[PDB]
Amino acid sequence: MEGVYFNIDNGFIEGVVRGYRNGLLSNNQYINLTQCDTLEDLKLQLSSTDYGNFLSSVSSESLTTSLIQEYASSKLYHEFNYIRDQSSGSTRKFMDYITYGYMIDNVALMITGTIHDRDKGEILQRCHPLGWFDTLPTLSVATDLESLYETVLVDTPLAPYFKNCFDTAEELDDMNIEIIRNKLYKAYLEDFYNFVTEEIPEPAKECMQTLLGFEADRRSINIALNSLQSSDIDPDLKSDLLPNIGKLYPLATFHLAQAQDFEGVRAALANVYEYRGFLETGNLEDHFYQLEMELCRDAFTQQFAISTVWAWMKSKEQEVRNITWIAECIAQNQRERINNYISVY
Amino acid sequence: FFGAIGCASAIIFTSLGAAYGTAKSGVGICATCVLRPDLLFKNIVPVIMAGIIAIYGLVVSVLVCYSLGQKQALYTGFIQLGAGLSVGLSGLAAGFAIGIVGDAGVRGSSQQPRLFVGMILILIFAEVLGLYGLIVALLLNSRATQDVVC
Amino acid sequence: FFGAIGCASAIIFTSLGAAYGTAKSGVGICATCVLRPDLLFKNIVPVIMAGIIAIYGLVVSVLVCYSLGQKQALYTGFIQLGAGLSVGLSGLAAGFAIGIVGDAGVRGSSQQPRLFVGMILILIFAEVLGLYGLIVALLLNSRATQDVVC
Amino acid sequence: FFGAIGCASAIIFTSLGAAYGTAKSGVGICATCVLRPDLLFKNIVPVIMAGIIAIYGLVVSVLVCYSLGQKQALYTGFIQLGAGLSVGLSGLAAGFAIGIVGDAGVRGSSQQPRLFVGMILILIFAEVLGLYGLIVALLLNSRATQDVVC
Amino acid sequence: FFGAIGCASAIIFTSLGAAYGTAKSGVGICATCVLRPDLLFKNIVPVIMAGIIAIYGLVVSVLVCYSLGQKQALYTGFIQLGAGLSVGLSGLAAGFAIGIVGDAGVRGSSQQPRLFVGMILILIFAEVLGLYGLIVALLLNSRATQDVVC
Amino acid sequence: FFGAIGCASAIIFTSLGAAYGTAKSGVGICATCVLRPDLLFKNIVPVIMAGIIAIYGLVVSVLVCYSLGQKQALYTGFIQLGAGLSVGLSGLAAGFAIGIVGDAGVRGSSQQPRLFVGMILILIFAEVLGLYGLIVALLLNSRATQDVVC
Amino acid sequence: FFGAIGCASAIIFTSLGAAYGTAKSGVGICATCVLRPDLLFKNIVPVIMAGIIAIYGLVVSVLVCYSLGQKQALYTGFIQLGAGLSVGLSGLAAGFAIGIVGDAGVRGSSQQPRLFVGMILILIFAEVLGLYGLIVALLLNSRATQDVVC
Amino acid sequence: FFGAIGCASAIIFTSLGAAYGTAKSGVGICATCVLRPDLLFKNIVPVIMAGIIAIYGLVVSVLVCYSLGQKQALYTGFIQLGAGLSVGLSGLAAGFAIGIVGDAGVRGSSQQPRLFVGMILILIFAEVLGLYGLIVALLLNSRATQDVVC
Amino acid sequence: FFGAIGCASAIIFTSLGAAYGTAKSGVGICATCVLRPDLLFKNIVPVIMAGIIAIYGLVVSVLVCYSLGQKQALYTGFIQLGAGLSVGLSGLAAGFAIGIVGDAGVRGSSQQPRLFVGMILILIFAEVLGLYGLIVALLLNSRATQDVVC
Amino acid sequence: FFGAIGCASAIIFTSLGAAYGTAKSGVGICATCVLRPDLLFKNIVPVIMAGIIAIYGLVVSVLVCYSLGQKQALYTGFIQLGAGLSVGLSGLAAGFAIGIVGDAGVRGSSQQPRLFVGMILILIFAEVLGLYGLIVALLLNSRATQDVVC
Amino acid sequence: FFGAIGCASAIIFTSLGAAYGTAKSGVGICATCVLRPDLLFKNIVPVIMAGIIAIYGLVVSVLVCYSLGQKQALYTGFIQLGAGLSVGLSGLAAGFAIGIVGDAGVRGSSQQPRLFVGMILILIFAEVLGLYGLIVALLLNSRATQDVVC
Repeated sequence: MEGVYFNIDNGFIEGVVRGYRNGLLSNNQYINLTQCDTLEDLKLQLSSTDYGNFLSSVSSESLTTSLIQEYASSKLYHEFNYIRDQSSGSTRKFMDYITYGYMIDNVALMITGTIHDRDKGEILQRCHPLGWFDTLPTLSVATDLESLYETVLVDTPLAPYFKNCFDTAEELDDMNIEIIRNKLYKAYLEDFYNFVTEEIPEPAKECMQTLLGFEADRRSINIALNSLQSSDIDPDLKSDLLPNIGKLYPLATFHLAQAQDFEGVRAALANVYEYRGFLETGNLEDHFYQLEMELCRDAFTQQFAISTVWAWMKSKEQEVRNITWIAECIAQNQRERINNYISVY
Repeated sequence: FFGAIGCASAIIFTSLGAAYGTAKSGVGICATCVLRPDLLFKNIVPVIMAGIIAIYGLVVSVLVCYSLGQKQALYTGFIQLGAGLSVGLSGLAAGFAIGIVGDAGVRGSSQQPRLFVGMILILIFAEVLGLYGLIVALLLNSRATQDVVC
Repeated sequence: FFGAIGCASAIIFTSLGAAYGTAKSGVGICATCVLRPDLLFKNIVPVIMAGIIAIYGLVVSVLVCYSLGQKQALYTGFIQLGAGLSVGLSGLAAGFAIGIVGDAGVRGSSQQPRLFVGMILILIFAEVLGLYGLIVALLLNSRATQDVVC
Repeated sequence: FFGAIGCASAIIFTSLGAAYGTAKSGVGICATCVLRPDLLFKNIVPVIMAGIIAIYGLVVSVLVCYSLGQKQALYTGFIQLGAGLSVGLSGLAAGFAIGIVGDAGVRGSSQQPRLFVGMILILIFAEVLGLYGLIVALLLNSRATQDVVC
Repeated sequence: FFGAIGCASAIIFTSLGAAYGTAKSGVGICATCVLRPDLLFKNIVPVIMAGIIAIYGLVVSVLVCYSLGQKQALYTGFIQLGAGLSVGLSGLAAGFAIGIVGDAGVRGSSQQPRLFVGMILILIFAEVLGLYGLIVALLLNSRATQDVVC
Repeated sequence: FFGAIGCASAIIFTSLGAAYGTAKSGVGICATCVLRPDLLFKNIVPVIMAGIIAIYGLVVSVLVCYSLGQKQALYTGFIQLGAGLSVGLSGLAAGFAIGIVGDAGVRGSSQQPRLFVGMILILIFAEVLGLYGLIVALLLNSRATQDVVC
Repeated sequence: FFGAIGCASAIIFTSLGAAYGTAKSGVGICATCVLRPDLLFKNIVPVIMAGIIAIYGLVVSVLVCYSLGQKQALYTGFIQLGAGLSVGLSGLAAGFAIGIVGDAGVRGSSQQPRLFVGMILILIFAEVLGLYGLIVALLLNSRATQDVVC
Repeated sequence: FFGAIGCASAIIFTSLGAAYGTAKSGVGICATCVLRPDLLFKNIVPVIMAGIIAIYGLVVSVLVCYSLGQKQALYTGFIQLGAGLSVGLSGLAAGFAIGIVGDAGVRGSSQQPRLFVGMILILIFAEVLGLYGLIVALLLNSRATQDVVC
Repeated sequence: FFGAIGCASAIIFTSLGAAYGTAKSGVGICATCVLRPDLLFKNIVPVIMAGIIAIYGLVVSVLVCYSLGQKQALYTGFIQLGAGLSVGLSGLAAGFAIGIVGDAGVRGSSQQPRLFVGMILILIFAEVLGLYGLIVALLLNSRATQDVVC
Repeated sequence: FFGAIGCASAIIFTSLGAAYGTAKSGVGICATCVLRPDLLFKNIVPVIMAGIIAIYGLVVSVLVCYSLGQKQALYTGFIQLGAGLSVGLSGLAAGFAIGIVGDAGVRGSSQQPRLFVGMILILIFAEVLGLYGLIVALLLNSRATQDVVC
Repeated sequence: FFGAIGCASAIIFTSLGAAYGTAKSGVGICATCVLRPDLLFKNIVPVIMAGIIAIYGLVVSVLVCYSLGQKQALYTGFIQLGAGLSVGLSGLAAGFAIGIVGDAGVRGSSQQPRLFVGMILILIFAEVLGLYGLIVALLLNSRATQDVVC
């Protein structure tokens, strides 16, 4: 049941998201765009959408690397940064937390990056609550954990980073890129779960519930596949073990994650999942995308729901990437490797 | 009296219902109309489905006024009360269900022009409760006030 | 006094139940129509199932009316009241159960059309409950009428 | 006496509903006005819809006031009280429905100017409640009242 | 009297118990069935355990109806009260239990087919409470029917 | 004496109303202020909208005080009571509505300081609800007059 | 009267205790059972403990029932009341604990055969509560009718 | 009496208003003070305003103490009581407004210290509520005075 | 009379406290057994700690059982009540503290078997609470008792 | 009577206020000692601010004792009751404010101990809420005693 | 007799307090001991600090018990009741503060173990909150004691 509540606040966040979804690239468009190889045709399809605004500005029949990145950055400012500020209540909060959770991977990478020494300025696009002009640099200069805690308290509302810092004190996060990121993701998915649990009584989660679990299963099998034949430390959570309702089990994920080859698991898991277990790294990669792409669209059937807006954000990240992938091939007159091969969005 | 509470019950519960129903459905239509401005007319039958329920309920309420006195027998009251309840909460419940289905169905409409009529079918079933409650309630009320022998 | 409350329990709870049923079921059909737009025909057969509960609740009520007076009796009062309850809360519970399973079951419909009857085997378990209430309500009425005398 | 409280409760709820709607609708307009201020004129119509119910509320209130009695009984009390509920709650639920449609409808306007009229039509479904509610209360009040000790 | 309310109590509590059972289980079964169509028959066999609860309740209820007095005081009232309660609480409690186990138990069905008889064993233990209630209620009934007597 | 409680009612509900508004608007002025301190003038206009509600209530309240006698009839109490109620809770509902529209519009100011005028017009529409409650309380007091309502 | 509530107490509360104990342990048992189809016997032991609680309850119920009556003394009434409660809530609380530890204990059977005995020992400690209640209930039974309802 | 409960009421609600005010702003202040070290002076002025409201609050209490007789009328009681509520709760709402606005202003302070006068100007607007209640409380207190025994 | 409720309060809360304790502690032990499978003999002592309160509780209960009359007084009566209170809810406070502590302390044991005695030592600090409650009941109970008719 | 309850209300609210204060601050302090283990001497002082609120609490309580009437009248009780309330809740609300500001202030000490002195002032400004209520409380108590059993 | 309920309360609420203090403390300590096991000795003094609360409560009870008799007149009872509450609820509230700081300071110990004493001192400050309450109960009790009207 949803729409069994009257909300001043939910009404604003839901309409503004619907307003964007109108001009937004449909499933049919993406299907048309792969077929293309004509420079002019790619422009036309896109001119007409939310992304089309930026395309019009500088008119380029062959789209280079830079143009694509600039258009996506522009597009995340109107759609995500802005929206939060004219939104209020529990609905603005839910948007802040999803944006901040994405920020925790980006900012974590910037901090870790200082330790390695690296060049900074503009950092590649993600959905972040405030740009790289506000929050991310202020967090970045503190590499000292003690000062991290203090810097999060200045941010009103609080970031997740405050908990993440508590943890890295007691050394449950260790060092090295791969292990940290696996723990940051484990927390990320854990926060999704706590929110649904509080949120559910007035806007139910049906479509969202199925998508959140299928997303979780995919993320974890993917992390495991990555650390299969590359080295894996067995007592660490580099297997991405996290609660589940029984769709993916801790045992079956652990078997895959270690270096012993455990391709079988994927096949047994699938009965309606796209990924079915293959010997081709590339074919696995294709399937992952299509699965996670489905059920977001289904979520749109619901409305007046926390379910709708969540599924939409996660679809947007997958569309910005599709645009990039297709656009570049057509530019230098080649066809797509991953996108031409996938056919279900 | 008790008959005045009957009047109250009928006009409150069926509006409160209808209002949700129309709201819910409405919001879903607002999405659909910008995507294809052709499905506008098809959209109009879900939202208004909850709209005919209301106009029924209101008719029972009007009835009850005419049936009202200033002070009347206990027996005349309690049937009057229980009648008004009936159309009021069946109105309330029907009005709610139809809106929830309705909203989700207008998106169904958006991808499937052809199946507008199928979304409609679901709605029409929830209406039997509202329509049956109107009937019963109208007959009860009229018979009720006769000042004993209700 | 107790006759009106007999009425209230029955006419609310069984409408709400049914209403709930249509709602959840509806939600499922509207989701499914975008993947498979030719499963309407099989889907509708769950939808109509929840609708006959209200019509029962209302017949029970109209009887409870005839069985009240104004002299009163605790003993007679209590049977009209106790009669309403039975159908209202069975109706309400059959209805809640049936829409949850229904909802989940149009997904079932989407992937595995051929075993659609299996969803139905599960649904028909909730409707037993409405019979159980109906049966007892009817009998309770036959005692109940005496015109509130001990 | 008990009539005055009627006047009071009535004009409050309908204001509450209408206030809510006016807010809801306003927040949506204020975002759109810094994104396209060319729709001010069209926008003004949804926000204002809410509150025209409230001018019916004032009319009923004044009439009842003029007809007040010094001392009242319970039975008579209940109708004048109850009348205030009628308008107040039809108001309360209508005002709420409208403001949700109202905010959602500014997006509709924004992409499709021409189908402004299709938004307006959803809103008019809720004005029915307001009128009929007002009508009904007027009658309940008139009967109870006969001036100076009702 | 309190005997008629004995009935009333039985049909509210035990309907709700079974409802919950079917609903919970429903959702687990529907899900699994799309991953594998062949566990239908296995999966249903839990669901039917909570469905026959209501039917033992129906036997107690019908029995009390025919045995209901034409004048009843405290001695009848209360022992009929207690009997109703008895089927009421076992139906309530067991129904609840069956649906949670049943639900988790489809996960059992799916991965291992032949440990279907093990799922049964768990389910059979909630059924103990169903018996216990129906027995007490019958013993209560028999003593109960005496009429009048304070 | 119930006039005292009348004064009392008005001062709680409206004060609450204003606080909510004031709170919301001010947080938006502070945000805007970091950017532009030349928009000082424009920002003051949204916040001041809430405070003026209470000044209509002050008039009503002071009126009631002076009208208090230690000879007041029950009917005299109720008029003052019903009047106080009207502005308190109208005050509640207007104040709240201005705070939502007010906050958002200060952010509108921030983005487009030329459209400060658009926000004004939006706000004045929530003010109307506040007037229609004030109006009836003033009128009621003033008409009732039994030697200046003692 | 209080006799009637006396029987009622004993049979209600103990059955919840039991019902819950069975459900909760069930979820754990189903889960383990598929990964190890050799540990069926071990898995069985937590669940069947909570079945035995009900049966002690059931003995007090039947005992108390013979001594049931409204035509009997206050001494009989009150003695039945304290007796019911005593086994009723101690039983509930033994089921609750048996059922949580029961779930929790499933990991201990599976990984560590040898320290399966620690789980069992924890359960055994939770059965004292039933005994503690039962013992008391009996003595009370003995005052109503000599030598524990001879 | 009811005068004493009036005393309580004033000083307790206004203390809560300021409490929350003082708190809210305090947290913001502490933050701003360890990153800037010349805005302490500015800071001091928002907090101290919510300390002065309570002093007005204290006055009404004292006034009511003196009007409290020995075995007064309820009629007398209600005027003293009603007066207390009025400063307390206006105080309470005035307090919410000062901290919420205040807090946001310390961040405002940090980037723009010259628009100090601007932050003040918002805070002043909340003082209206306090005036509105305090004035009325005074008139009520004075009149309520009627010595011992009424 | 009032004696039956003393008997009850006692046996109900002490049972529920001891359960909570035992349950919570159990969960911990079960995790600890698969974490380090030689801490068995250490584990066992926390769980059984809760439930030894019941044995002093049994004493007061058996006294109160024999002391029930046909009727009691109010003044005498309430000493029986108040005595039951003391043991039960104290037992509850002791059990709750021990079971949370219990669970936490087995984690201590798990990683460091050297601080095993220190874990125990915490439990006994919360056990003294339970001791005092028995004492205080005992003084009351002694005076209240006087077999039939108190 | 209600006077003994006076002693009670005061001692309880103000305890609660001061616990809050200590609780919250305390967690801050404990954070600060590992950042800075040398500014503890300063940190300790915020705690005592909230601790002095109770020492004021006790004087009222003691006061009420001494003034207790012989049997007390209904009016004598309420003055005393009301005084307990005045101080307790003004202490609670002041007490709440001191812990929250206190917390933010202790981390305040830790980073910059030079502007810890700004923090001290804000903390003192919450102590005045408690004082005005303590003043009032005196007055109510003093009134009770004059013309014994007032 | 109502005095029994003052005795009952004192020992309940205070014991609950001590319990709450131990529950919270326990979980913090057990964690600290696995991180650092050489801090055991220090850790153990804070927990046992809560439960010295229990000892003041027990004295209050014991005194009243012996002075109680079997028949009290009303007024002596109510003074005793109110004595019991004062310590009871201050105790409970003192337990909350003692436990929260308790937890936080053992984790602080782990990272820096030099201001372990400063942690402890905060907890000692919170013991005053019980003292002032405990104190009044003695005074109250001595005067109240006479039995059968003062």
